[PDB]
Amino acid sequence: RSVKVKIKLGRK
Amino acid sequence: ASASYDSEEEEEGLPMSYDEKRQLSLDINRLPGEKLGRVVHIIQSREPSLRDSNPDEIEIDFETLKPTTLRELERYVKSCLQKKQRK
Repeated sequence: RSVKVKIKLGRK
Repeated sequence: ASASYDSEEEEEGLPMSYDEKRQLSLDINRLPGEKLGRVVHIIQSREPSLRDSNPDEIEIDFETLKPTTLRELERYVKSCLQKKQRK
């Protein structure tokens, strides 16, 4: 939407 | 000792803002692999719109997701901080 809270937990 | 511990000027009545929702983005970002999988399931247990729909990757919809569901992550994180002590 604007400022992304779409995490995509960068574990790998 | 509370005054010397912190003060936390925390607002509970803040309106839906991206910064608001995103504060929780940083909490989930701090949490390890075990925690991310668990929490994502608790949060998404509420919204059907939950991450996007796809359960394979984890991408938190919270920009567009409800502040009511936002608070669920807050509860979790507050719990994780005090329950970091495992057995």
